[PDB]
Amino acid sequence: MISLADLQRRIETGELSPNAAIAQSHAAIEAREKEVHAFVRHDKSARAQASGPLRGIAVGIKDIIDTANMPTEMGSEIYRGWQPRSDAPVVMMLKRAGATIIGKTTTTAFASRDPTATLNPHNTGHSPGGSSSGSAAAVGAGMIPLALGTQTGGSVIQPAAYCGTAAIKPSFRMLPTVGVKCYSWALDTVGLFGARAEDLARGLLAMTGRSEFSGIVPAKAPRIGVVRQEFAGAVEPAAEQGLQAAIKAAERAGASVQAIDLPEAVHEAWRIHPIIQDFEAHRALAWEFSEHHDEIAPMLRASLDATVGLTPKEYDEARRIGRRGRRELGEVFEGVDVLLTYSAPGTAPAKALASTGDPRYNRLWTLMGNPCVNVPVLKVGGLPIGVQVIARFGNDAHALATAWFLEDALAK
Amino acid sequence: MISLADLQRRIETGELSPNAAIAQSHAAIEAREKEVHAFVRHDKSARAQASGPLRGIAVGIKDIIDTANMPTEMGSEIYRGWQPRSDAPVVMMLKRAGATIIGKTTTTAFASRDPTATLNPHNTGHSPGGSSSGSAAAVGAGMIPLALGTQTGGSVIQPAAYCGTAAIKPSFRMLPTVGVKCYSWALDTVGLFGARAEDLARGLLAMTGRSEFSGIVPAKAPRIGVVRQEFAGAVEPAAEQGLQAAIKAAERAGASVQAIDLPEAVHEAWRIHPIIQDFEAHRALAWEFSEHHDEIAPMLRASLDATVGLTPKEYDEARRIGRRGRRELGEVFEGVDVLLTYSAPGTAPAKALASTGDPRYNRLWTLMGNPCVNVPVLKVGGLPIGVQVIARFGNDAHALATAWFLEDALAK
Repeated sequence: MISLADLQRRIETGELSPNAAIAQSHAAIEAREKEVHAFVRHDKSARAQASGPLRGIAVGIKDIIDTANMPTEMGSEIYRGWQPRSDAPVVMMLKRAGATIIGKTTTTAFASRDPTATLNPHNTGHSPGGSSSGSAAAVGAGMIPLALGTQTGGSVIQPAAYCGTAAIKPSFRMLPTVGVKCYSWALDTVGLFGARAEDLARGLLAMTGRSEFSGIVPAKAPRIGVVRQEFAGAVEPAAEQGLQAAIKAAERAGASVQAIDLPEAVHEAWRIHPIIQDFEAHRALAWEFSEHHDEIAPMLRASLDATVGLTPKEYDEARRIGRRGRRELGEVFEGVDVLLTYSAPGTAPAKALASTGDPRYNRLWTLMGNPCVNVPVLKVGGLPIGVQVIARFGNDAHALATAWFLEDALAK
Repeated sequence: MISLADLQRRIETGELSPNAAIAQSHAAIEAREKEVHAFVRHDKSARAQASGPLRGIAVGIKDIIDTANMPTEMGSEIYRGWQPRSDAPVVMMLKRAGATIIGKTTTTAFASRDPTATLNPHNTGHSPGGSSSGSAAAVGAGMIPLALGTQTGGSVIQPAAYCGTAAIKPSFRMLPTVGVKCYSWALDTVGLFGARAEDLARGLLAMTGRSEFSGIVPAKAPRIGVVRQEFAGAVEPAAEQGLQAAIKAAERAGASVQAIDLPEAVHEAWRIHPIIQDFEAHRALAWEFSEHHDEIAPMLRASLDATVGLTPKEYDEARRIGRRGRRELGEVFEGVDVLLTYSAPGTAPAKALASTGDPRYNRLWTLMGNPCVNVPVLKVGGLPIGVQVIARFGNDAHALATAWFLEDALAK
């Protein structure tokens, strides 16, 4: 994996040139695309920019995010050849900082469950996760130092964990979803994939200019609360293997680790996430569902079909529960600086299973809105396993800091 | 003006066929458009649907709202001939209910301050307000029974008042902003224009299927609190004349009216609205500002150029201020059912002034999120004057009921 912060430093000290950095990404892509299929399209003519903290940094954009110079096909035949007139605001944040939009990474149809052709970098016979399949896979394959994706269920954290890359889903609404194909406006949150927490941090700084992302250093003696999300069901062994490895490494590094059960109000929040997501999806994809029903990928078509009956009333009730959830979640953070849990059910599923993987350990947080970061921990049978670091809402900075700490802790 | 609730009833009993209803609108549009200039595009082939609560109901759509069968030019040369791929979700809500999208109404450039060529229905020498110029002018001229617009500052209520039509800016985020050109994602709220409060209710019921909009009837002896928003300065004579006429009609109708002072936190929220709005404006229009700066309409270009320096810091500070204002604003609604204030600074400005009007008496409420309803009161020199009925967040039904009440009261 290529490190964004690394490139920045080397480029900044004239040790490395922006054109060399971009040339390298093009090289890496060509080196593995016929193997990973992480790009819907690759702009080979992309060149480094002359100025900005991200000059010489190649970035892949999930194909549900608008680009003015490249098609944005939403991973659906319905939008084959579709060309947005403008770049999405998040894309402009990158371009303005000097970044190079090297290509559009694969996305499942409308960011749902229908698998793409992308394969896991660590094992061509396994899925790279979803829906940000291409972004995670591309970063995990060492093709690019940065990639943008989105999360509604767990499409940022989960795929990153499956591909063994660092990733973050900032606090809800921090990054605008303007020009980002909507699934659920109550949940949709843009995310970033990188090699390490530090890369994520620098990436966010360049995009937002928010001082909180400036000069972030590994956290010291973090106060951690471990939650195994019992309400989410039975976790796979490999996943628990990573969480224990992470807890152990953090304890050696000075972290205080105490297990804690999440309030009932939160369990309920996790339960009603589907209701909120699916009710809004029918509104958000009304044009597609009504005019191009049969053209909607199988899995997505099936879940929408199964939920055409959700009512505004039970939807309103779900949102009430959701709010109860946030209110009582904040209290849990009075005694701990962050929470540590699974980033996925286990190792990435074989491709033959025809599944991107169950986001049950990710969805609650997307609804609560807190910033989440995936920290690669270990590998089982060659497939990566990570843990998810979660901080108080609006505290992305500290989430990246502790994630960093965890990375260093794991490195012994 | 054309009443949606009336057509709906006559079509229901069979007295009027959907086809004849749409023929009515085409004719009404045909008879006044050449002088009002309210439509960017009039689809003369638009026909009625055979079913749905809105069958035979023609609706005008502000041109920053995506439509699949008609261009969406954002009131800007930059988007000349721009054709969205899909109908925006709010449009689909109308279509699915049986309504007919008869055309795209004029919108100022990217819904900002640069005037459109539309003229006030009551006096062609005056502005119809903005930025939803076309929707207001069209309904006010009796061309169509319903129209959609948007409000970031006061773009729904103010132009509604200027053109003497009923209108409602629903609770923030009730109606999705997907497919709606964004200005400020923390403010943008879709709104409706109609003959009376009741026509708004029927439209919302049909669009959302929410029970709170079903069976709405005029409120009885409503508890009203009058707020003159002193923080925004004194209003023009005509505006105060209408408010005084509304209070008297209300009292004489059985309502308890009391002058209320707004919590200081609220005054502050009004003060920082421009910071949240203008800061996000820069992220939401980044592509336009960077790639087509000179093509941006004069006024918008100047306001953008003047706010380039706004920082994430003062931005977050403004957001916090807005949240505290919302809290205390809710407190106010513990003794009163609705607030009664001004809809605009006075009568519509002369076109010669090249201004759509100052939204200072509207912006606060858009930031607070409360549902507001304009109620035409009287005219001065032939120019309409209205008042604004505001209920608590989530009490759209009550806002319409009280507005309906106030309408009867004014009709004595």
